[PDB]
Amino acid sequence: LTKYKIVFLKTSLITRFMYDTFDDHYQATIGIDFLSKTMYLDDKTIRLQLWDTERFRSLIPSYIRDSRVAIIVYDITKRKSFEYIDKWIEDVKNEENVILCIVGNKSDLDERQISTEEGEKKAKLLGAKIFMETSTKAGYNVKALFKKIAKSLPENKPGVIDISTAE
Amino acid sequence: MRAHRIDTFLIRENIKLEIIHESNSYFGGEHISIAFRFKHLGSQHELFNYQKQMYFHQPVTLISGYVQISGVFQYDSEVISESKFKDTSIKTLPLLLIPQTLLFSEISLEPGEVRTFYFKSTKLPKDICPSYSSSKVASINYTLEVGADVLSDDNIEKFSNRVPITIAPYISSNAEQYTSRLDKPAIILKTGNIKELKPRXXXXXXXXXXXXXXXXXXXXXXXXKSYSVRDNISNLEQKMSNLLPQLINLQNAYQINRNNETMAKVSLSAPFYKTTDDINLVIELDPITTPLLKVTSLTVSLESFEIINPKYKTEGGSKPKGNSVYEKHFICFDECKSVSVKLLPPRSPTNQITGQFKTDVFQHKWMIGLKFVIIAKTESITLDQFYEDKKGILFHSKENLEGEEFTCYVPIPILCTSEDFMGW
Amino acid sequence: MHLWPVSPPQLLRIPPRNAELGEGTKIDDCNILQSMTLPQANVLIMLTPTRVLIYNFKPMALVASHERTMASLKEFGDNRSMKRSAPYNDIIEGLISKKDSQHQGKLIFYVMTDKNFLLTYQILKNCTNEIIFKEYGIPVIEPDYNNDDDTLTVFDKNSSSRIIQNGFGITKELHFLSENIDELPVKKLELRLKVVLKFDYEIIDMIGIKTFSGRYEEVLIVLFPHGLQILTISDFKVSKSSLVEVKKGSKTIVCNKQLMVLSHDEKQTIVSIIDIEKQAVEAIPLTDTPDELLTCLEVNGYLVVVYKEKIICFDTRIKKVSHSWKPPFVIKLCDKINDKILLLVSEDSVNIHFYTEFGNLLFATYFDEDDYAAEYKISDFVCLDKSLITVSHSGKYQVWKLWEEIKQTQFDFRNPKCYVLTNTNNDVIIYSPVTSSSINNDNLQVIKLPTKTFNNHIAFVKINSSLRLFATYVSNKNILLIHNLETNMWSSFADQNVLDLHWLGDNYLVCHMKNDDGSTNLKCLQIPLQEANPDVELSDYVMWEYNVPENTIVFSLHVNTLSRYKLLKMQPDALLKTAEIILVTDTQTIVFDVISTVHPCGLNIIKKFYQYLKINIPIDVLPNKIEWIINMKEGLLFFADRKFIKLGKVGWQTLTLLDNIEKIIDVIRDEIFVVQGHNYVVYSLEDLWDDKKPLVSIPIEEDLYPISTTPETATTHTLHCIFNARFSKLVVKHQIYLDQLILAKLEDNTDLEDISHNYRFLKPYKFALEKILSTKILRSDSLDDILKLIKMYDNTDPSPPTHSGMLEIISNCLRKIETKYWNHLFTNLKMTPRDLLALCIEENEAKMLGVLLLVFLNYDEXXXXXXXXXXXXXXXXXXXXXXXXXXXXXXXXXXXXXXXXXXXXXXXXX
Repeated sequence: LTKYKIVFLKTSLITRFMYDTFDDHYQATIGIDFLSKTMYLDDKTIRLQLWDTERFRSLIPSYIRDSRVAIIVYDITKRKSFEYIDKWIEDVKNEENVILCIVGNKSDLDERQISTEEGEKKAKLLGAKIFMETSTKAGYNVKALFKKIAKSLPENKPGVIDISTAE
Repeated sequence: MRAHRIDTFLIRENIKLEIIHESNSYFGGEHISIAFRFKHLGSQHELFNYQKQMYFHQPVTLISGYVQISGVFQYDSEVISESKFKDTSIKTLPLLLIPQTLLFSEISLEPGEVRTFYFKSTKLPKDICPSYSSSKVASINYTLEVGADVLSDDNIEKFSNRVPITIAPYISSNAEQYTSRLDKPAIILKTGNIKELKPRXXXXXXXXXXXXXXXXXXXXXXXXKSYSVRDNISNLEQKMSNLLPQLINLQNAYQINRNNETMAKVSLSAPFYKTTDDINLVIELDPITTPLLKVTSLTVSLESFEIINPKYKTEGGSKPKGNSVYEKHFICFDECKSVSVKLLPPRSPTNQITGQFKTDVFQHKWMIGLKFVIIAKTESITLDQFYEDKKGILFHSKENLEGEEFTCYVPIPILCTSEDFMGW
Repeated sequence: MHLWPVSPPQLLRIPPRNAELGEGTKIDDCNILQSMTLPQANVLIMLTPTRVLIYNFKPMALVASHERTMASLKEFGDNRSMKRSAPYNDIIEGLISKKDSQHQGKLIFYVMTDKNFLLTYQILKNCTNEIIFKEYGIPVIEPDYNNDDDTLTVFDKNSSSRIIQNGFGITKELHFLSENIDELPVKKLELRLKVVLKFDYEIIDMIGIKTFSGRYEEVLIVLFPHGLQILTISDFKVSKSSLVEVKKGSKTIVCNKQLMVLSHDEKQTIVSIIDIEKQAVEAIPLTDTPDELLTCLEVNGYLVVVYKEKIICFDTRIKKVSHSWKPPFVIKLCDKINDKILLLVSEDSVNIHFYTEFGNLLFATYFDEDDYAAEYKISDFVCLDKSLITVSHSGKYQVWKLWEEIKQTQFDFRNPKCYVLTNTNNDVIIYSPVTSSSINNDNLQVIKLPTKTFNNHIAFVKINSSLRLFATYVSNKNILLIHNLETNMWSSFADQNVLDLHWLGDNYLVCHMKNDDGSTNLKCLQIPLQEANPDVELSDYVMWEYNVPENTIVFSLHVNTLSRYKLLKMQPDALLKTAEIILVTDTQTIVFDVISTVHPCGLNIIKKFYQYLKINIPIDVLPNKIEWIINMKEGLLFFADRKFIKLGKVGWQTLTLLDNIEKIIDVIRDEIFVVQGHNYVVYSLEDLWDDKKPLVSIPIEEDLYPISTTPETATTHTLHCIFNARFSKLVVKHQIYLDQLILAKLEDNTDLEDISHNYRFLKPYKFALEKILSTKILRSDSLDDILKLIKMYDNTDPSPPTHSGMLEIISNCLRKIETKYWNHLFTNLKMTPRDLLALCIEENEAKMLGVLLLVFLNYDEXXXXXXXXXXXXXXXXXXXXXXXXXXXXXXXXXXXXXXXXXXXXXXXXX
């Protein structure tokens, strides 16, 4: 099947995507610098590839154009991780449409330094297609997040039977 | 299940033969691979016990063994013309026969010993006539007979058992099937290989040149993979001479109209299906049917049609009858907006509906027969006032109605399957 | 038991009102408040604010209505909700004691209007429960009369003498199943209003039942806000009436042979059990329950109280909340569609959820997925004959056709059990695991019974071991069918009254039969061979027979085929206990050991039956509620209504082992594979008998409810329903719990080198070691055990192996693991990246470098390592993982050069 490519931008979410479901698709082939895993969705087996996740990341701008998706994860406990989303959400467009994804981290960590409604409003303003909230400590929506990502990825006239009743 | 189709036979009281089929059905372009496993039911511990009648645990020697695959086309002369072919009415015709291939020579089996022989037949003809048995006027039957000799008693005893084998027609990458010729003398393949099994910088230069798609590059480098028919069958879902395109007039949705009056719209989940796939249909009838008519009942069915070639038809009148394999009835007295129906034909490793194929003398087709019952749409087609009184107006069912029996057939391709059932 | 949808629902809607509501204006309500079934008469009743509608259920078709006028609407108000005169047919302890009266009586059904009126509608129809069961195959009885009753017969417009649609449809007129039974017509009925009763207080709830005075009468228990009122009506005339004082009552319900009101006070939900002859009420406050009750439910003999947020199972005997569970959504409607599965409707009302009694999700329609009012909001639902009819306030309803799990051979220990579903269209789906092989079986086999009729009630379907025989029974026509699957050959035996069917291992049929001669029942044991030449009768196959005593009543029959056979200890013929038959009777339960001889190939021909014991099972353990029983060593272990109970002598004393067992998946070689509340637990029968800790216990998180298991591969298979308005499909998803099994075994302090040897051959075993190291280093856990376990793997070779397996496992776990844990892992792991590089160079395993190059750079603590790795990969290719790796490396290098080179690498290559 088609080989979807999804750049990520932490590293906890990639770890949680694996080590979660043992549903017969454990054998996730791993390439150089990117991790590929086949995902089950309504009898469909779609190969989702994560392109990348200090000392490096000067090349991931070249990865964005090849990547079908560009995930954004931000820490909800600090504003900087939330405010810096704009630079990268413009950069992805500067570098064909993509299925943009917005998500916070450490939601269940005192918490909620930024209101969830404010995050939703700003994501809608930036044009984000899907917004989900997850957590590193056994996230209850990371599976839902990846399911929504898989769903969002891509995948005549009637024939007139003019024959009349046998007369 | 067992992961393979295994048939077990008892040669003698102390020996068992297991015939293992690597696949349920073998396509026209592939070999026939079958494993014969001979095992001794005795135990080595009892081999030295000391009237005892320990003969059950004695080693047994088989001198000669053989396996042969044959195919026969059976038909009745009442409908098929015998006079132009080159027990009261059934007549047989040999299609193919693999010459008798020796399984082993002078094999000795000790107690508790298993010996496996893998027989691999030569490449079957691309236009092999597929196995066909869900019929009464014509049929094609392939049988594999395996036999050998045992010296259990003073007189050399001989064992020989025949097991049915299923053959499917070759399907190209783009759904092209060969018109299997039937009026031929015979086919004589080779004996077929048998193996007893054993118990237990050119590439660099090529890569350098290539460097000066990723998958394509890898393939090229490994050159210094869709060829199997099963792979083509599986990949068929991911698209859009004697060869004929089986998928030619695909259409997701069909519209049923009688005398230019619409009755219902039939929508298929997929343009084509396989022999082991559930046919999902959505019939929208109330919004589509004309206001003057009400479809009160609708029976859907999956039927197999035999179009006998006019050349090979005896003369002595009517359209072929549809041999139904599944039916589902619906009562639509109320304003039935739509009906979702799931025609699932029988699926089993030892029983699957034969695919769609064409032969020299007859053609096999699969169709969806929908029979409607149409009545005049009155204000209340079902209830008639019976008793009227203050505080209540009783109604009761109409005793008799009137309608017609319009019936139609929607063609639908159903090709052979790649997925193999693990076997009982 | 289980229920899955055959296909997306058939959409219909009720016809508009025939009569004119107003004198000049007409209002077609087309709004369905409630729907309810009357299986005793094969009629489905729908209610609307202005009219009642009565349909013939099985051939779905409207047959009658009432269409009340504006005068009645004003005088009595709009119809509010309808209730049925359900026949309890057992003891209540408050109203009826002798149940011998039972018998078919009047088909009465009441409707409470909007101003406290009871209309007491009556349906008269020339039908009986036995006749309905015979004709339509509806399982109604469990305590052709010409064509005069046929209605809605569609005759052809031309040649009217021929019928084109009598029932489902005429086939325009086989020896196995089958006088015009094929048509399955629609029978006429007469609805009529009988009497109106005036109540001066709001009818919060009501329940009507039938009793015996002597003559038959009806009793209506109606809950007013001030208490309860019991009205006795003989012939629709109000006989003596009794009043009992209950405060703030919410809903009446008859459960476990006792009537109980359910009120709601201080955040408490007092349950008031009522006894009317004694004129007393017993109050049982429940645990913390802030929200108000939504609806009470009686399932499996214990009450189920539903709230807007949670559902609690109240036990009637011990009188204490035994279980609580809340779903992700908030309940709107809740009702049991069968004896086990129940239907929950969320607040949105657009989707339904089949949940099991213990709260594990079975099936769900995930509508409202922003596919876009054209929305179908459910108001009620009725399930009967494997067909769920949901209804909406918009006047439209959906007719669903559902599958149904049917009990199989109860845990033949030799091989895994099969999971089979059956449909009202005489279709069977069979799923069986792969057993020994390491590849999971994803396919479902479809078996079509040999018949064009659609009134066949398949009461029994059993698959023998090796899946070479299929024994099914049609009760409404009393026909046994043996289907050889290997040859696909059917053989039918007519006039059989089998009450129970089991397989005693391969070719043996333990059949609990009913003999018409004197109504006595027997236990026969047939030996159905594959090939029957002369079409023999089922009688001649019998080789053993046991006449049940006349007075004793058999509650159930259980047949277990043992995996290991005990030696009889006396041509010895090696007699062994191959199986065991455990008959359960009200007076005494008999265990028949099946003494047999085992041939080397198999064919366990049985020689005799030995009555092991005649234990008088105490009533305290509810013998009538036993669902499975095994004669373990010197005792019986039986799965009671909700618990596993021991009875093993040592006076005979009982004991409760497990308290919240809802299902037993299957038993495979002394392992039970039970499903406890929200958990799938694998025991060992010896440990369960000794009351030891479970072998393993894994949670059930989602719709992945286990249906079968393959312990050798540590796999559990689950039936998933890919549902959608266009089409519906059934698929199998396999969850591998090998990692959890290894973790549990390690927690048991099991000596290492047995786990590795036990699971070495398993393909996911490597990945099983993964998901444990990664999880353990995450957070903080004792890492030494898993490190040693991984280290010994690949070291116990049959030249040194160089430990390729540990290298690959560690590389995969480390690369997928985040920064801030690499240093911790390298602290626990007595190795360094340089050591790993040296190890692969010694082994020349370029794949380790290919997968660990990213980790090598930006390590925990120029860049010629890339060129070296590329050269190594090239050499390996010369000596398509390597090729792909080399290609990826080259691409990465080219990208880096573009961003920054590759020419140097090319030159070095030459």
